[PDB]
Amino acid sequence: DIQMTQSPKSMSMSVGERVTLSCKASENVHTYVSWYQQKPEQSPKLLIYGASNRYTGVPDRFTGSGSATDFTLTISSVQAEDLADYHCGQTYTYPFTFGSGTKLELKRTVAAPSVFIFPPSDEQLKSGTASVVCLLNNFYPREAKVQWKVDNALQSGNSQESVTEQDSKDSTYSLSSTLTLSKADYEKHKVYACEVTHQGLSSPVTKSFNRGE
Amino acid sequence: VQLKQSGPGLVAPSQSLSITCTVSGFSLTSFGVHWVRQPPGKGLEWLGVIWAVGSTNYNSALMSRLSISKDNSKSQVFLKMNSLQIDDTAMYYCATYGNYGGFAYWGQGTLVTVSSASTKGPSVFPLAPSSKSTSGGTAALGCLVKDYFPEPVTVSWNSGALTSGVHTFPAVLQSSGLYSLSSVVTVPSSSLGTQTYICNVNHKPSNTKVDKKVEPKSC
Ligand SMILES: CC(=O)N[C@H]1[C@H]([C@H](O)[C@H](O)CO)O[C@@](O[C@H]2[C@@H](O)[C@@H](CO)O[C@@H](O[C@H]3[C@H](O)[C@@H](O)[C@H](SCC(=N)NCCCC[C@H](NC(C)=O)C(N)=O)O[C@@H]3CO)[C@@H]2O)(C(=O)O)C[C@@H]1O
Repeated sequence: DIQMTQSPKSMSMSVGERVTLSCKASENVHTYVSWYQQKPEQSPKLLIYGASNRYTGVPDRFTGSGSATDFTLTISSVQAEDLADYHCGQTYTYPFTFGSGTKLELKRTVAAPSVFIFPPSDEQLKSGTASVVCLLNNFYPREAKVQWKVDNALQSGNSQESVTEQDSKDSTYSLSSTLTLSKADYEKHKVYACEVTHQGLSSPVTKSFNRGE
Repeated sequence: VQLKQSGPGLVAPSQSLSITCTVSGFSLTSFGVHWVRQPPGKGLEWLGVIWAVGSTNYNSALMSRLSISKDNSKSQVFLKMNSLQIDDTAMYYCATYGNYGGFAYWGQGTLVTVSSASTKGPSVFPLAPSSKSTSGGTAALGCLVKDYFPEPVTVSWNSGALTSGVHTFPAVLQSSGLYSLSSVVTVPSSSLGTQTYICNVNHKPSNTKVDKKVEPKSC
């Protein structure tokens, strides 16, 4: 019944820059506002409570301020470890509510992907299915296009991709694209290729194997 | 202070969930314990609380289906929810303010999936390193963890001793309705003949643990 709006929904900052996260309550919540840091694959951790109290063990670069309906989390000079989702919440009145979160992502120099390709294991083939995996390792920025070609036929609708959360120690991403075929279809073709388009590449790069080897 | 939760699992719609939160380092007769959940790709949602004195307060949008209870002598708090819908799928946390004004202590989370599908343990296939997964003095290898339900799985390498260079990708739901993910690691290409690489897969919903040795590819 009290609504917390966080802005922006995502941002990208360079290391050492000042970060400002905003949270706006739909009604006066006085100072009953907390900020939480959630790193991937972890529980939220308390950073600030009572709008401005820094919680135990939190680095001094995190500061909370604000009151009534407008609240701010600042990171005085952001570090690569500070990559996370940041949540604000109010505990002024029932029901307690939270904002939708702000994703903090880091900026770095453009980094092209290393591209690797993996044919299906022989154990999987015996089961009747074939997964071919294309890996894009340690690149930046996040945007990349992967296209599969089978005996030069451009594929569509038979692949899925996943992208890691940004790495906290080099600020890069990795991406896996998986092409799935029946074993019968896999065995009807020779060349399996993935072609990668990325800001860090002159021209699209292709990685391929031939089953006939 | 510690809050430890029971494990992830699957429940059918219209059925009911039950989660246990076991607390240590404080007493339930002195601190209230809350439950908060995070639905997929959404923010946190406060569910309710059982105070030290034993009274409860609930999120009014859900209170008809929610119950929070505790056993002081056993240091356990219980969340129960019935008439479940698909959109009750979420990471469920217990938490406490302790002595503070916000959620200062959190459990590790319990992933509850609401679905009519059955639990299925994963198939684990090697992503064998080859001339095709080598870039100079760096080779990549991995394991494909395929056809499991529900989330989550944990993937480690060499029982967890190997963490540098490891990327475990978020799972994707396949058109079959099962999940699939990969986990990869980059190693020195000269290490492929001298170092053992084993991926360890744990799927607690099916109480499955699998280890796959990943060897370089043959001819
Ligand atoms: C170590 C210790 O001191 N233990 C205490 C614990 C402990 O402090 C907590 O568990 C936190 O860890 O608290 C005990 O007391 C509880 C208990 O008394 C329950 C009963 O319901 O209430 C708990 O207090 C909460 C209030 O119920 C809740 O209303 C507030 S909301 C924040 C707020 N201060 N808002 C002010 C105005 C509210 C809006 C208002 N509307 C109205 C007035 O209707 C308006 N003007 O619009 O949060 C309180 C907690 O922060 C209380 O803590 C316990 O757990 O039993 C006692 C134990 O000794």
